[PDB]
Amino acid sequence: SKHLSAYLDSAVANGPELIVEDTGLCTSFMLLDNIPSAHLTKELIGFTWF
Amino acid sequence: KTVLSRGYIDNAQFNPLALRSNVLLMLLQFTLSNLKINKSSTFTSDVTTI
Amino acid sequence: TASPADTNVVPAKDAPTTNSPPSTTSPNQAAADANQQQAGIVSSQSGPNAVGDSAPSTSVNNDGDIITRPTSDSIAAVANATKPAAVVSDPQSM
RNA sequence: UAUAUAUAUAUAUAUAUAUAUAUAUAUAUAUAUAUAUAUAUAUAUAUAUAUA
RNA sequence: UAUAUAUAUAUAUAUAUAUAUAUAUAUAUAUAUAUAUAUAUAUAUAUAUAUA
Repeated sequence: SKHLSAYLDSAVANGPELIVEDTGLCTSFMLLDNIPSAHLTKELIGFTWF
Repeated sequence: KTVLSRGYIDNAQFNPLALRSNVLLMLLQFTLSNLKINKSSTFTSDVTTI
Repeated sequence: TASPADTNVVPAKDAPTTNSPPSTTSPNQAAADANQQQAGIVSSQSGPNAVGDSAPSTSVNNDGDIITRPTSDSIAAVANATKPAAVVSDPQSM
């Protein structure tokens, strides 16, 4: 676009942006907690390895 | 408020009479927003339990 | 040599009505004249071809009416002309 | 006819200046919206004074 | 109870100031394109001078 010098009421055609790619997750709906929890006791922590 | 709403509608109202068109355009934007290619990423081998 | 400006020529945006002057009298004839003059043609060389022609103009509505502002504003204007008060104060209200 | 010099015109290149258009940034002005402050007007409440 | 005046608070309207957002105009800077002018170089044409 350093030059777009079309004569009179015209324009210089450009190619549409076709190649667009994504590497995340193919989704558009999200899961969320609308209301926070009450912060209960855990009663179990996690895995142990040795 | 995509169309037929700018100028008169309140900031907190929607016009029921224009609902279909507004929904229609909203879905269209939703459709266009996802037009992209599902690229492949790298991979790792899992060794975690099951 | 291979100048893109001479190869990628396409109509610009808002091409069909861009030159239309803002008026209410005879928008289509006026727009047609503006196009003719804009294109570099002079009336003395176009001859009889310049007299009856008409072209689309922004001052003309799609319905075929003379408009002076964007149609949304016209919709907004009529809408705003009718807005009864939501909460009123009268002595007998329970 | 040939050579050399000078002038003028035309073409091409480079530099400089000016104008116009487009893009980007900054500033100012005007309009519209929202927030905050001050002033003025109107209404309501409370206090005080005066009149009935 | 009512009226008037003064003070304070609250609401609404108008004006002014400041901040933020959006639009339009103008100015300045930078980049790109086009036009015009001037200078320099090269080529071609014409005129003039000198030599053969």
